[PDB]
Amino acid sequence: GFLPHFQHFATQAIHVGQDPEQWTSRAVVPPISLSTTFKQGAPGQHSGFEYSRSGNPTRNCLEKAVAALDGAKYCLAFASGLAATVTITHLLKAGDQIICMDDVYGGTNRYFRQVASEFGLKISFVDCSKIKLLEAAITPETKLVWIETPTNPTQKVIDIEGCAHIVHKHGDIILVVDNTFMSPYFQRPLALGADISMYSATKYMNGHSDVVMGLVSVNCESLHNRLRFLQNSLGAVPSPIDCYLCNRGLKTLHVRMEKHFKNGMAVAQFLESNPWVEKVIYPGLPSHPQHELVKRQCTGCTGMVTFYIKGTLQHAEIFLKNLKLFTLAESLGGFESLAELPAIMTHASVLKNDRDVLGISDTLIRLSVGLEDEEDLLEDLDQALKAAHPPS
Amino acid sequence: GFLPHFQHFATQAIHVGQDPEQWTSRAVVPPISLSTTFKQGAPGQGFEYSRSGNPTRNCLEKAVAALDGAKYCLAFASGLAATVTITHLLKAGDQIICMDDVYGGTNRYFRQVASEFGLKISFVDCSKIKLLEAAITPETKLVWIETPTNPTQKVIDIEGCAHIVHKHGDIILVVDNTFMSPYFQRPLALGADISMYSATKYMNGHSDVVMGLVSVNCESLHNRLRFLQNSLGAVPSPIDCYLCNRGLKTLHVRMEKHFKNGMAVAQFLESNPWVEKVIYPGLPSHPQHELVKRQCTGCTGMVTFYIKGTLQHAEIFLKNLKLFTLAESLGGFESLAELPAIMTHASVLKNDRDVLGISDTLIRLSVGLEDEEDLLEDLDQALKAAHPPS
Amino acid sequence: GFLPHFQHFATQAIHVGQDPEQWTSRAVVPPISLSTTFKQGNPTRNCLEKAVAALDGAKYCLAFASGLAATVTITHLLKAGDQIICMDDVYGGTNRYFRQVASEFGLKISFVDCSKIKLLEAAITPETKLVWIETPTNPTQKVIDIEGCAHIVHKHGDIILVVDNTFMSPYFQRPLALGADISMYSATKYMNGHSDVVMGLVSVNCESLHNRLRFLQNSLGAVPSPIDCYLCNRGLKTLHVRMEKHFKNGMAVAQFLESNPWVEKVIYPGLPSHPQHELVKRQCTGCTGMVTFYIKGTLQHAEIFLKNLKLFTLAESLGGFESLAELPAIMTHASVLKNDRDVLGISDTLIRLSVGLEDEEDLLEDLDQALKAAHP
Amino acid sequence: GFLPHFQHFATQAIHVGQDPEQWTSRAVVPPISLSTTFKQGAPGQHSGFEYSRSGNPTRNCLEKAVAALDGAKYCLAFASGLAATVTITHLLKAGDQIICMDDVYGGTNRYFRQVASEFGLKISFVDCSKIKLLEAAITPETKLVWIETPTNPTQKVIDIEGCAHIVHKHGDIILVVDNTFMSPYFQRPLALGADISMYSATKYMNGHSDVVMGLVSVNCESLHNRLRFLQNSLGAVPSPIDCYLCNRGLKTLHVRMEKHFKNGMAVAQFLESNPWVEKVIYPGLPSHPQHELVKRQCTGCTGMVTFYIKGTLQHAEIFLKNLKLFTLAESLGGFESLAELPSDTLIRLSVGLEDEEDLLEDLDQALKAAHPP
Ligand SMILES: *Cc1c(COP(=O)(O)O)cnc(C)c1O
Ligand SMILES: *Cc1c(COP(=O)(O)O)cnc(C)c1O
Ligand SMILES: *Cc1c(COP(=O)(O)O)cnc(C)c1O
Ligand SMILES: *C(=C)C[C@H](N)C(=O)O
Ligand SMILES: *C(=C)C[C@H](N)C(=O)O
Ligand SMILES: *C(=C)C[C@H](N)C(=O)O
Repeated sequence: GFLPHFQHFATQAIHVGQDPEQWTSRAVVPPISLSTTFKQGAPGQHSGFEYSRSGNPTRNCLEKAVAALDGAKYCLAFASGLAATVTITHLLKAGDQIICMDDVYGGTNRYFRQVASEFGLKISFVDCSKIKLLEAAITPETKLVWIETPTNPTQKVIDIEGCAHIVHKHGDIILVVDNTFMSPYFQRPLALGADISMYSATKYMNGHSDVVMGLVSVNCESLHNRLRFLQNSLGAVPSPIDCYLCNRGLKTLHVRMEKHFKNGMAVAQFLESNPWVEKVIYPGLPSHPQHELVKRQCTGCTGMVTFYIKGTLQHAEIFLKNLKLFTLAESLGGFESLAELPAIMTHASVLKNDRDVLGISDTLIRLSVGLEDEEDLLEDLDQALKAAHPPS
Repeated sequence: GFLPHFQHFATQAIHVGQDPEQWTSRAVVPPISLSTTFKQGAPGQGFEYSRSGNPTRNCLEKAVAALDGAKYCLAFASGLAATVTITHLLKAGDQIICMDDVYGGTNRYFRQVASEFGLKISFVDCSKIKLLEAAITPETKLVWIETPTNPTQKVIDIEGCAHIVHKHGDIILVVDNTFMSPYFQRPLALGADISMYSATKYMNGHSDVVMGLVSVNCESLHNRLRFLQNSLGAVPSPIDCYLCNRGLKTLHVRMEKHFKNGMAVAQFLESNPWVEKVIYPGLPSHPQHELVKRQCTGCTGMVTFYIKGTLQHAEIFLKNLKLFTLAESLGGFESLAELPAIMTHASVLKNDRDVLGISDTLIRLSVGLEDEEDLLEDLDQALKAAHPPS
Repeated sequence: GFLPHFQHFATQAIHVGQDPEQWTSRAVVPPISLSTTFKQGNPTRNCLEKAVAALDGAKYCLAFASGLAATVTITHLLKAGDQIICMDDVYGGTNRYFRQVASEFGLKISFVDCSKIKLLEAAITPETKLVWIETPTNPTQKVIDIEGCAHIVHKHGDIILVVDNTFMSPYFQRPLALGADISMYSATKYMNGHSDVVMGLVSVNCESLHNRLRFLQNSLGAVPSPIDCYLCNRGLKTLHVRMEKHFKNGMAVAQFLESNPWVEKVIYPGLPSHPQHELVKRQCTGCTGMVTFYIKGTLQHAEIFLKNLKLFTLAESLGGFESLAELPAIMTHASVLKNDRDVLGISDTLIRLSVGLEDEEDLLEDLDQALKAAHP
Repeated sequence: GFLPHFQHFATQAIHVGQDPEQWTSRAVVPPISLSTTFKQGAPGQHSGFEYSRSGNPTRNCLEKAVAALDGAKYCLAFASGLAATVTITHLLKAGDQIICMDDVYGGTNRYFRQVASEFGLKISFVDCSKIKLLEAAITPETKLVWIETPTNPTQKVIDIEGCAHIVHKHGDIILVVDNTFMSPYFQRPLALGADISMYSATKYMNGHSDVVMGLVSVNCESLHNRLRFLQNSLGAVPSPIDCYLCNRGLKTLHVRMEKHFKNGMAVAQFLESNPWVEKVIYPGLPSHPQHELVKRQCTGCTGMVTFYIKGTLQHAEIFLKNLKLFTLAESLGGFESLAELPSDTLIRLSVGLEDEEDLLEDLDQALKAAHPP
């Protein structure tokens, strides 16, 4: 009942940007070019690479590949997801307004609220999961709308096409979708009318818990030109070696994400039928309030499962303490299963009062279900919940 | 008669941040930790997320700080990213004074980008201390200088400039020390608040890492910078951190050889009849040569000159080089030549270039670590091929 | 109908040798330790060896600079005068090493078709100390009864049975579980699976055999880079999901080729047409991406077929994410003597495919149009 | 009065193998090519890379550079110095003899004695500091003579050309020189008549204590072809990443080695003036018994300094225990200063690139702890 899978995604993940004819060696895998600079035939040269920060072989290959995966004309790679966000925010100018989804990655909240806001930029956090609130929030000064769907960590789901229609109805406003949770395998914001599909590649895109990186895919020519200028001019660029590592991780994205889905659904179903679990938030469950919308705008679901443990903070901590396969740690989207308590870990950067309004309570637990054997994951959760045994 | 060499520099380059006691393995060289995340004993709890901090970067930062005589250092994805991050110390309404001759990208960022977010930018010849004094306003919060400047190699008295900037109030003085390295110049010892590097150049020195570095002593300033390193996320790969830290361990021996080769080149060019003017701080003809000896322990591989004739002669010279490579960047083991007006400084407005003296006959060399006579031979034959009007 | 999948494989691939407690940082991925000197082998290699050992069901594993270096090191377990029996169809480089190098150092090399157990039983001599098999064989994909061969080789004497498990991976076949003494890989293929690491791996249970190998790992110094160990160990964490996709795509490719009237014969362990198909299901949990076929016609048709592929790439090697095609007689097995090739069936029209992880429909389309170009 | 320094050595270190025209990108530094395989135009054609183990861009650039630094036609890179040695030994066949120097690297000794000897190869250890001993050990079965100079820890110096003439006069005999501890900046065995100049790159060649690698430089065409066949066939090959790192390390070999020499001489001289040092062995001191051979055979000396402390083993131990800058370890030839106690009073130093005065102070300080006033 989900959107059919995107045609040629695996083939393109494996081949786009990776053409052996690019290289004098005819290497089937692109070389890692670390060189900072490149020999020119003559000064002032509308041709070839000039300086690594501006462009380089290995990054350019990754970017072509990711663009294809997004269904985009262009992609730009960055030192981090947060650096991608900063770079996108520099598309604006003093006097402009930014609307940000109310529930986002704690670092996104922090950057807008505490940093961007000091540079002539007005920041409004709006629950864009209610389309009419986004509509009522847009002002003549609105230039950027920043959404996550599903949101990190409460996994509210936003109608991308509906928001796109609203945002584009009047004025000249950029709609960004931070697609970190879904990956382009399961969701294509550009197809749904977003102007930018952004990633923390640190999570699923790379998927190997060993690269910090951001990615920004785009179709519109002037917007690309503006972004490319800032990639070079702000210089928040990724190592070519990280570009290689990410591009390598991309070649298994399809097979990893299918297994994140299988395992994530299994975990989500298990927790929902568990008497020590108050509530489960998983887009793949009929219980999710936007489950049908998910099926309309996605081809599947990820390994991110949010739930509320019964009881108190104590029970949440005893549960986490008793995990023997899941690891207590920040981040998500890697091969290993992770568990965290956002209110005190990843979203400690979000003001407590906002946490409270958003439902990021002492008992909200976020899981990043990895690629381990399903039976081992379920047994780990089962024993850890029994160790906590909150009132049922 | 330069400043004596900084004590323990080589010892510290090799040892600071590299204690084997840090690792279960007792490795003499720090491992490259690529892990994005780290296990916690309880929620909130050591390392927690690579961007915020990680073993390999933290090791490099300690080493660089030692080399600057600094308490603290922060590493960034590029020299430009360092510059952007420092600029985020400010807020709408603040003014930035920038040295009039800087790396084209610095000019581009300030002029075209930072100016759009409520920051006022003034480009001022800070090599003339009275122009700076006149330029300071109550809104001035950042003074950004290079010395020597890229590419015309104007030299600024850092201590004099610091004294001026700090006389009235809360103004940050940055010295972009990319060209000299902390081996030859220590801006923090001379009263700068920040010593910044494009580590892409000499710090790494192996033409294979893009990175920036920022050293600081002030607690408050460090904390503000640290916040922005995490919050803006323009952070370097841990593997690039390892490569740069490895490059640092030959910085002393590379820099001495850059100085030797650079001086030989500068002297060759100045007595060559096809050369109009040479700009090298190590030569007595440099207008600030005496200042340079007072604030530096030596000179670098960067040599700027003006060829006689026109752009056509500059182009013939460049095209005839056989050892020197026509390329952007600087500070590596290999010798590079370029024409800033058309290449690295095409991002500087033409009227600004003309005002600064970045003409179509200005050539910049980055003299590398090849054999001196081979480098002088290459230049000699290329100038002969150009043979401009003498 | 296959052997049930090995329990905990995915969990072990991701976690064994990866305990964060090993590091002062509590890193969830092991650091790359390059240091050659230590204040008074290496962590990254040890983590990899532990993981691979677990995946094989083995007590130990030793990593090498390449599959050939693994093979050379194993051969140094012997001494002048010992005899090696080698499967008659093997990787060209294995053939070359035994026939051209090892033979020159007082070792006797006999090539025998161990797919016929009776022939192995007959070839054994009191001087036989090493039996070296591949299953399925590279490139003709003959299948050897590993347990049957083990019972035979271990009936008398002291003979090491090596299974080069490169083609299958331990996800699909565990030679140590079936009685082999050594499960060996060119990790360069499926184990790493990303076409960017050259490495050998040797999994072993027996204590004195391990000590003997460990000594040779040390003494001959054919050891892998710690960074390559990290890359391989990283590759390992998707082995389960890669191999399952290789199986689905490889089976679709095989079935497509066998139903194609321009194809003379398909050799794929997962097809019922394969002579050892039932044996494969008894000793394996599934099949890989390796598909061998004979094109109808001559060398010319094979060459036109290969020229016309637009997704499969013409190249040596196998086991990677990308689909590859080759003509073994001219490429990877040019190192096998012509006469040996002809006896083995490695003819002018034997094509070997390493089916990768691309979309199934894209791969079948490529094969279809290319066969059509050769046989209009 | 050493051999004059080799012309264009720094230029060649930086540029040979590193031509930007090799790459479509025109990168000034060679890319690290990890690809195991390469697209072919047609089966079995006579061009390009086909398989990484057989040859690859990054390794090939390294071999080019090292060959030039040795003054050699060819170079072959291996996974380790030991893998180089094993590969070299596979040039022979059952029945041949190897003559090896007595004071060889333990790894070399161990391989020949414990492994090679079991595969039909006769190994004979001989004192090659006495040229007539070497002479009289040669037999019709002799195919390889393996020397190393200076020796460690005692720094005996072997006359390379002397050995070469003796060996070559007797026929089809391969003379190998392990040049690990000199580098070709200071010693060119092929220029002095050796057939093979061989390295553990792990020490000075790379010099950054982060690469295990072997290198083998050769001029003779058939010898090369034989070695190349075995590089592919035995497969003890280096990672392309390690090749990159070694090639990067080599770009500073000249400036590193001059500093090792400078600190090394200073340390050697300090120890030689010190009344609590019984004896110093350093080829750069007039006191070295082969000091004149060294100046005829070499352009300079390294950071390797061996000395005997006055007293007993206890004094040596107190010395080692009190070092605060020198690090106690079992390795060598990197940028940091190391000390080892491998007689009872014999200490081996690998003097690194730290500040000379810090290094002298550390030694002085430690000697005073062993022999208080
Ligand atoms: C990880 C995270 C980010 C931040 O990206 P970094 O790579 O950590 O800078 C942004 N959005 C989401 C949804 C995230 O999970
Ligand atoms: C190179 C350069 C910069 C910019 O550094 P990047 O690493 O290229 O971003 C800044 N200042 C000077 C003097 C430079 O030469
Ligand atoms: C690739 C191959 C080898 C040789 O391995 P290398 O890593 O290339 O030295 C050995 N056995 C089989 C089955 C192979 O396919
Ligand atoms: C980001 C992934 C979480 C982290 N703790 C931060 O604050 O940046
Ligand atoms: C920086 C090294 C110069 C460059 N071409 C740029 O524009 O950033
Ligand atoms: C090995 C994968 C094939 C190669 N051509 C060789 O002969 O080693």
